[PDB]
Amino acid sequence: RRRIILFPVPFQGHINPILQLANVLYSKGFSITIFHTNFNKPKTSNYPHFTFRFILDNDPQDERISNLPTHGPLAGMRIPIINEHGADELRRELELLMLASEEDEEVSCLITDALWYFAQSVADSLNLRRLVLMTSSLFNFHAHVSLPQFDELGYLDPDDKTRLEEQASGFPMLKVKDIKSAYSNWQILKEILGKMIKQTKASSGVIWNSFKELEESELETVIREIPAPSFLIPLPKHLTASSSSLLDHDRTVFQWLDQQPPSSVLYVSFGSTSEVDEKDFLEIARGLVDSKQSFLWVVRPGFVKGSTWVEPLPDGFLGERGRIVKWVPQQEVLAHGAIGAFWTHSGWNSTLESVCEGVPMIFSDFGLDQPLNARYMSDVLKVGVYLENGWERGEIANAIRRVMVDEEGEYIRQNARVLKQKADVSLMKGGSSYESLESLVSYISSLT
Ligand SMILES: O=c1ccn([C@@H]2O[C@H](COP(=O)(O)OP(=O)(O)O[C@H]3OC[C@@H](O)[C@H](O)[C@H]3O)[C@@H](O)[C@H]2O)c(=O)[nH]1
Repeated sequence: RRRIILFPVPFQGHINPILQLANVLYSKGFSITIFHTNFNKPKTSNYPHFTFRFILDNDPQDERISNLPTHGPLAGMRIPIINEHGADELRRELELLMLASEEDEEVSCLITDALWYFAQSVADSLNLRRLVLMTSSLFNFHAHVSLPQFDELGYLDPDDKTRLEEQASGFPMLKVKDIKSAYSNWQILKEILGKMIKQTKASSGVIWNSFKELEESELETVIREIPAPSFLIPLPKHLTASSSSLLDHDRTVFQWLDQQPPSSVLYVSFGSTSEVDEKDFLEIARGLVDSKQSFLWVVRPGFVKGSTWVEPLPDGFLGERGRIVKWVPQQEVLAHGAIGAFWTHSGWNSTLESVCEGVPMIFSDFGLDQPLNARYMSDVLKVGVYLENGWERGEIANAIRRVMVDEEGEYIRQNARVLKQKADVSLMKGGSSYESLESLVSYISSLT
């Protein structure tokens, strides 16, 4: 009997992939222990089959995180804080857990978010193998390792170098526009992106939340840059991240979706972290109204700057085919037959979820890996359209309509339907994802 310890980054788009992986691994016969901060903790009563151990965040709270808040662009400062100061606590806790293990039981390995690059020299010190879980796409990692050339071509200078915004250099997928968006706040990113890449290269294995036919162009880079084995597993095809939600689900939404004709409803959701200037939020609203299609729109409270949920929204300005909710079980909704399209912020989990449900997309982005996910899905796969010039109602309403109603967008809908079938075929015996999971499980069993 073998135990796996998993250590997520405590944000929605990080615990979701990592707890899906833990359920999958638990299905292959492993014991699961999850290490978590108290901050942003999942409902552990939804995981009766997991052991939960809360660390680094506890109750005589250290002063670097003691006053750090819980909302907005800022709570993420715990990732650098914990990377630079958490090693000794992580080592005691791993030592305690190994010491407390029954002897018919062995810790096969540690799996952490790639962002926890500090975990690598901790696991080494304990002669424990660490595997990395990547929460964004092989394609964006190819951009990360391409960064030395980007900076030297003048691409990440947002001020002094502008206005050469089309086809980019050793990377014809993207426009220069997309590289500047991706790395806008530059040297916060490069230290973590540096140390993260350096220590996943040093890990014992990298698990990618993806499937081979989704990013086949990018495989050779990952094989050539990372000596550690790589495994491509599409987690949304295995299970939803539903029970690792950190907000309560509406689920009244399903009685209303049951009243829509098939493929007639646009799902709108801009992630778990994004915020928008009220001026922008009412232009998004009017684009939905001008589109003339039914929409179900998740507006997470705080989304709007600065209001507490939608107080700028008028009469029911929306309504008679529009609905606003605070939070849904997103993938379950994408799977309901009423949903014909998904307007996303191009977060990698949402994007993969929609790909795995066969829903074409409209792409907006808020930076980081998002504009490259958006360009990749919209121009290489061509499973949606990309609104790359900001918020304008007209251009919003034509994007929605072209994906959902226009004959001209039928190839985009067909692409989405086919991409899904490729994800399901990869899961069957002899498929790319199936063989990765079989390799990963046998690999983890040999580390023991
Ligand atoms: O209403 C909702 C909206 C969203 N969600 C879930 O929230 C998760 C959001 O993850 P996303 O990747 O879409 O995006 P987030 O912006 O929230 O954060 C993510 O950004 C991109 C990923 O690369 C990063 O790893 C993560 O930061 C999805 O798994 C989605 O299913 C819901 O369950 N309900």
